[PDB]
Amino acid sequence: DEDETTALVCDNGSGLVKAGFAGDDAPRAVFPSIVGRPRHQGVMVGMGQKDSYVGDEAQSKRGILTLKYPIEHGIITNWDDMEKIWHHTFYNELRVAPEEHPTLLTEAPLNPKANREKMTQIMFETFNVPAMYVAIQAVLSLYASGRTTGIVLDSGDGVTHNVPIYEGYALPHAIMRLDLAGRDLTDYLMKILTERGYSFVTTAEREIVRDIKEKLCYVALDFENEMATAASSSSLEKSYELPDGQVITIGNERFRCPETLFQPSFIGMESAGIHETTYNSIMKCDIDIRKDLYANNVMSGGTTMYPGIADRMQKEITALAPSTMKIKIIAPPERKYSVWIGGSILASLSTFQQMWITKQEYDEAGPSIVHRKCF
Amino acid sequence: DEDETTALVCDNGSGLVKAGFAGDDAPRAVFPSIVGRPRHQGVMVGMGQKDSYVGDEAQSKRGILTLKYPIEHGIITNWDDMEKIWHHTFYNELRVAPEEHPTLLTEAPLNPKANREKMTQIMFETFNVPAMYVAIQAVLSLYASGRTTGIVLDSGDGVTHNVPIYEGYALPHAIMRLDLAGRDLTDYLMKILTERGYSFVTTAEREIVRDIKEKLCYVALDFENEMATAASSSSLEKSYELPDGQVITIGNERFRCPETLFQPSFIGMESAGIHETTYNSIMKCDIDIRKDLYANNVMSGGTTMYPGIADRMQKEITALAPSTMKIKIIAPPERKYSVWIGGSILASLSTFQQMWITKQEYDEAGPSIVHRKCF
Amino acid sequence: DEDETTALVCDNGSGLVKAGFAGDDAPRAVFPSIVGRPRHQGVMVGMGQKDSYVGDEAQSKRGILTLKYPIEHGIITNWDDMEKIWHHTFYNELRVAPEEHPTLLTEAPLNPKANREKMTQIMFETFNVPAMYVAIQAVLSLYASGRTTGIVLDSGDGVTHNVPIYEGYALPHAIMRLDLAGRDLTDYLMKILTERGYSFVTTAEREIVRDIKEKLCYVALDFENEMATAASSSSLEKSYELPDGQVITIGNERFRCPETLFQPSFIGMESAGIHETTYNSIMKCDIDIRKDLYANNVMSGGTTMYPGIADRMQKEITALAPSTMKIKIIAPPERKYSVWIGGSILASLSTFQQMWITKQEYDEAGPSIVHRKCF
Ligand SMILES: Nc1ncnc2c1ncn2[C@@H]1O[C@H](COP(=O)(O)OP(=O)(O)O)[C@@H](O)[C@H]1O
Ligand SMILES: Nc1ncnc2c1ncn2[C@@H]1O[C@H](COP(=O)(O)OP(=O)(O)O)[C@@H](O)[C@H]1O
Ligand SMILES: Nc1ncnc2c1ncn2[C@@H]1O[C@H](COP(=O)(O)OP(=O)(O)O)[C@@H](O)[C@H]1O
Repeated sequence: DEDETTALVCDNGSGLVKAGFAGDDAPRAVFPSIVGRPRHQGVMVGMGQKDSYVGDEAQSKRGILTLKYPIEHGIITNWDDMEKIWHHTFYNELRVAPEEHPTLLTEAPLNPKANREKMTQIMFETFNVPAMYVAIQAVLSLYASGRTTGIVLDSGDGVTHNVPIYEGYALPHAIMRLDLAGRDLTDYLMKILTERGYSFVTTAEREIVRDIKEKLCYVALDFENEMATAASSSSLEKSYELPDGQVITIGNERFRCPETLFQPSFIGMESAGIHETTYNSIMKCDIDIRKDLYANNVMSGGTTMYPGIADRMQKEITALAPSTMKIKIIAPPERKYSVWIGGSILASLSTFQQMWITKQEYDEAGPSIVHRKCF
Repeated sequence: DEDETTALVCDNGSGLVKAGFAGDDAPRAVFPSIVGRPRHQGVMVGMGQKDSYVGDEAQSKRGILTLKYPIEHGIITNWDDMEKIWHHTFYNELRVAPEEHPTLLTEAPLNPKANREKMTQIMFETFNVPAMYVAIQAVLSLYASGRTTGIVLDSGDGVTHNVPIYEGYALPHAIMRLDLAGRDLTDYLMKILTERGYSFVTTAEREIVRDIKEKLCYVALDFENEMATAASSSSLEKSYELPDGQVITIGNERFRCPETLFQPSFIGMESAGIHETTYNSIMKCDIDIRKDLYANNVMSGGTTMYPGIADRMQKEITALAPSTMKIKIIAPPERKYSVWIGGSILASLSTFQQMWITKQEYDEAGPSIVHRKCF
Repeated sequence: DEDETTALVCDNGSGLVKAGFAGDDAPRAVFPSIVGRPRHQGVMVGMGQKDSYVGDEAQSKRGILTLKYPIEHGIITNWDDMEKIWHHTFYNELRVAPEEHPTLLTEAPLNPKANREKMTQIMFETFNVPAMYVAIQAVLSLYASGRTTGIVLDSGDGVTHNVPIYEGYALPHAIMRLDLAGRDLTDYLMKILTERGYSFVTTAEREIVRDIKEKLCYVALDFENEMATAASSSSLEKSYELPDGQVITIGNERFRCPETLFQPSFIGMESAGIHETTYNSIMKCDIDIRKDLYANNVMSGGTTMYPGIADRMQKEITALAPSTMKIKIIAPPERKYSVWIGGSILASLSTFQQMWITKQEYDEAGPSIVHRKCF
């Protein structure tokens, strides 16, 4: 609180907002992106509740609330709800006066121009920021990495991409999309557990299943052989206590759930699994740069956090590639916050501080400015 | 009683067993699935009563008895009780020697493998059937229909499903579940009648309320406008004589009870009403097959028997679908026995007689056989 | 069905088989070249479906099926699938007995010798044709035209060529290749529509986009000025109803998609646009024959069907050529079937009937015969 200034790095996630100050090593505020007020709301004797805050309160308030994601699939679809999320971010989580900070916002891949313009309009008109930037989330991640060359497999919450990069450039024609990512894997685990006679269907039960997924699932060494071991499997049958206190047993569901990344037909997806899309992406590049891609396969995103994933990807890529090809899979430790960190590096870039968009630019060429000939 | 043979078609319902001979047009035996013996049992001077027969005796014996459904929510949960129901089916209702007849059994959606194996074990070991098949009840219904394409709304006793079908295949990812169906509507009518100062709480009173529901409830043309007419409603106020002989008056409860299918929040269900689930199911299918689904919405199940339901579904679907979409609701007349009829067609399928499971198959690969690579 | 005979003219296209009788004015059978069976195949209650017929059934059966082209990029790559396509052609579409008809087959430019030999082996051994010929598809088209001199721009489905011709001879060193053609333009329209927030990614969605391309795209008068008019463009914003019934709006995508033929960098292609390749081809010819080429630029192929293409080519060629050069663009009306018609003329050539290849020639010098010293 003086001269200088930082850069409000707000990564608008499909399920979680990550926000903080440029220059910090990780976001200081992480809260669910949802909207929820009592679904039954039966009055009582007073009030003192906040209608649709969701954020952190919701979670801990599981069972009372309803949820909505105004950013459900990564694109913002409800501007009144999004204004509530940004107000919460600035005033309740970070506890800042937004008019004192240049703010860098992230946007999903393929975000419409008109959507970026509405984001810009809200920042300047509603929150009175002195400036702002919009950054592409994949791009920020790439930034955080620091690798000019290599092929990234980025699997997050709602989408997975394979992005080959040569000298810093995402050759746009190589990238392929997959709908599936963590949101789909949590829904599939709810369904397969419901196969055993359990019942996980409510909003609260979804949260419970997301926790089982993140704590007990793993990727097999070989799907077929893991299924065969399931028979005499005395390991798989882990126990998990529900908040009600009942204890369920989870066995082959531990590896059947994430097997979907390699076999999208488990959820009905025709798409090619992540090892096939990696190969298909490398084959859309020049033959010449393929050796550099094969030796620099970088994993990113929350859904690449499973133990065993790098070894499995090494095995599968080795099976598809030429016999003399050197293959290397890199996974950065704390991948998931790779998107926020790239934003932090960019926003905290004094040297490129002219890329921030300003109140004068917005007034001159409206918000589009932050879209036409920059970010 | 000679060569050839029929197929024992036993549809194990949550509230009613439907059983008969393959090839008959409808089941010859329909009896409540319950277990009940005197709750007070005060001896007397002799016996000559059957402990927990339930079946038909129970009903007519209302007030003395207790009830249990070993198939309460569609999945068999008590094998000693289920053995009693099957013994009653074979020896008391159909009056057959089960060792002379291949028998097709039905099972609920999501029935565990181990449950199908126990059903199979009992048929072969306890009843000595020469063969048997297990069939999926929804599937049998689909079979009875005869429509390859279209979206079915099947509302029965304990569950309602929306199932889109293209060339005979239930695209498994499109189907959505609802807990609510007729069991819930009877419980809700007991509760709302208890609001007027009446008291319907016992087992006998539940049966009385199920009769009021089936004889006097109806679905409104528009819920809001029907409530508004309730004021000057001189029609609604129908009379119903209780077995005690008192006469109650039923008015807006006639349409408030089934309104729950369209507004599950009436019983506290967050779920989306049946018109919303229909739309949500069609939107999980390819855009291309949607025109075929919209023109082939087939209603099935006992809870789709209300007069007015097809016209209301036509109105609601028209309001959600594109303006140029051709919408058609089909309701087969005697829907409820749609499940038994599909079983009868399948079981009575000489041409597919190799799908029946045999005593040799059970002995070789145990009962699982009737589960792994068939039904 | 008597003496004489016709010539089975089968044009094996990358996406469509065109087949018929020599002497007919157009092919009587046109069906997609694909292979597809249920991707989900969920059994049901019977069969009566044909595993991977594709042909016409597929299309109308959009959403159920998968596709494969055994001729994906013009060269046949799977002989078991190709045998199915030829069986369908003869027995289901044309309804002929192939052993009664000399059959002329077409092959892509640069088809390997061994591939032509395998085509020949199948015709004689599998279908028992009395004779057969293999013809080069470009060549057949040239044949259909009837112009000895001039430079043809032939843009079809998977490839575009510029072919200068002087007295009937394709000076082989002048011809240049382009990967891009209609297959690429359909993929690019799917991608650019997905930019607006729509989602066209499935096999069924590809077919939908191919229809939007063929019905609503057009080539601009000037790309830069058309983009500038897009702003106040109230024309562009045509509506298109999807099979689901939703209605999308298409605007600048109408001309951005085919702009790729003139600017291959839109899809990442370094190649020179079709006006530059025309000029580059004319400059590889003698200076002396250039006046004849400039006055005889003939358009051929499905991708030259856009309204406005001849006028745009006249404008662009005029801008590159010497000021006193007479420039004329010819487009034959029903260009696309230009390949089949050339085959029909050739095959129906009684006078050159000795060029057909016979069962004795195949037996003597194997199939190669139809390759070494003829077609
Ligand atoms: N340790 C972990 N193991 C597996 N999945 C994880 C782990 N940590 C986070 N995830 C999942 O990663 C997803 C979030 O990843 P993220 O990269 O932030 O996604 P997005 O950027 O698409 O919002 C969620 O589905 C979450 O459950
Ligand atoms: N005419 C009717 N009107 C309304 N509900 C009916 C009618 N006939 C039967 N039902 C109800 O339908 C339900 C039984 O339907 P059914 O399809 O057999 O269910 P399930 O297969 O789930 O056992 C019961 O709740 C019953 O009261
Ligand atoms: N009227 C049209 N306008 C634009 N493209 C068209 C038209 N008719 C056909 N096409 C396209 O032309 C291509 C087929 O042309 P064709 O000459 O048969 O190709 P090929 O011989 O390479 O198989 C397809 O991409 C198709 O969509």
